[PDB]
Amino acid sequence: EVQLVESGGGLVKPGGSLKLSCAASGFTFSSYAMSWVRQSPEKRLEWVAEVSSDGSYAYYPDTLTGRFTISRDNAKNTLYLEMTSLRSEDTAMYYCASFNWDVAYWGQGTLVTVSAAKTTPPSVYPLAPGSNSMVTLGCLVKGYFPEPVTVTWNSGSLSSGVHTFPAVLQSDLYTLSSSVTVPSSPRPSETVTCNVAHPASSTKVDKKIVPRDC
Amino acid sequence: DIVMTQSPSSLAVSVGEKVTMSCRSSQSLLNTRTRKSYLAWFQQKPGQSPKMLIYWASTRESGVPDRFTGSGSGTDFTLTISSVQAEDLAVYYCKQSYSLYTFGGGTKLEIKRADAAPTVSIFPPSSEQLTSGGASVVCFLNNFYPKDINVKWKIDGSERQNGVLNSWTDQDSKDSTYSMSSTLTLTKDEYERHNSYTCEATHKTSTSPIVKSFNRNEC
Repeated sequence: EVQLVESGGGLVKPGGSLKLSCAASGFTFSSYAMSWVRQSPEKRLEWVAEVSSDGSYAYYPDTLTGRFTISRDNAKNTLYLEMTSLRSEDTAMYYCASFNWDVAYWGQGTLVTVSAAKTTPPSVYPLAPGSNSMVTLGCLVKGYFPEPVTVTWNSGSLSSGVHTFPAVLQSDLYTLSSSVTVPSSPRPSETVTCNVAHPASSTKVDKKIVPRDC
Repeated sequence: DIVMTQSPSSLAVSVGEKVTMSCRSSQSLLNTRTRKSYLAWFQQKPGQSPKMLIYWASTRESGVPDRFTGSGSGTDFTLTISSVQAEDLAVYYCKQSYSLYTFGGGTKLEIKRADAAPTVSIFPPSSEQLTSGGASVVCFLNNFYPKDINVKWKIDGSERQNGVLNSWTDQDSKDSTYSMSSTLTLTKDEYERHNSYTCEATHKTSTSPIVKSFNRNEC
């Protein structure tokens, strides 16, 4: 399968600079014109730049012309995107995209958060019973920045009965929850644990849900 | 640059309904000699990256269910779904490749289903969180429809509207239901000064509210 993995994204102070990169694989990358598309938090898709197969040509939307610079390396098979004077409105998910019908594919994207706030790892708290047919466990992932935070249950094994609610911004800090249901038979007999992850802080944490106290 | 426009912003249909979405371009995307319109249709499901469904106005990408078909030419295009399925939930963006590229604002396809009562759950603060001066009581109102709902907390028969935040998930791609968590955050202190913590959920599903509560570590 074809693969476009972008990286270099993350939190950046306004007026700052960032160089996004994209690793092409699964096809003859040098035989295709590659583009960079971005999605605002508001979910608006915006084409930012395209570079010809041979890299001898770049095209940008009047607007992005100047602060954004697309470049490629056919020997390395990677696509690059240089952003300058990074404003807050430049906060968005940046995708590596191929628009040719034969190789129409986009990467999973790299988030870019243009803010002055600081990176703070999340705090993972288990949401156990309290004081039935099915058991619904939780996991509070609070006080982190910036986005995102991926939550999986039991190494993802429990796909499904899982609900990971979107985060809420409170004082430059995001906090989200994640439920998960399993028959009453399983837990606590069988264990359930949520695997939280926070890339910006390289935080990898696991929290098993224990039957509280008593 | 060429501006693209898409409306309506939203659309709600029942599984099996035929839906059409319009997308307009600021200038003709038609190649006079071939009658080919450089207009494509992208679909983006929650959490996933956009994926090309149709290109050249009416050419379906390989492997794309045939209930998906696009038409139109020039500056007027339409994306038709003959039998909207639950998995079709997503935002469909239209893009022009006549001169550079331009995406449309996109139209959200929502699924209409039979009303469903939410399954509520109340969770007292973890000892860990208290061990830092934090009291977060979470409430899980899972898998319901429609989205509208009421959730209020009642600390000792008294209603609390301060220090509470709600979060709704995207509609489900299988059951098409919604889910929402309501959290009440008080300081480890402000939390101990009371004992009754209740979460009141009043969905259109029923007239009698769903009350799930607990008394301070009664256990």
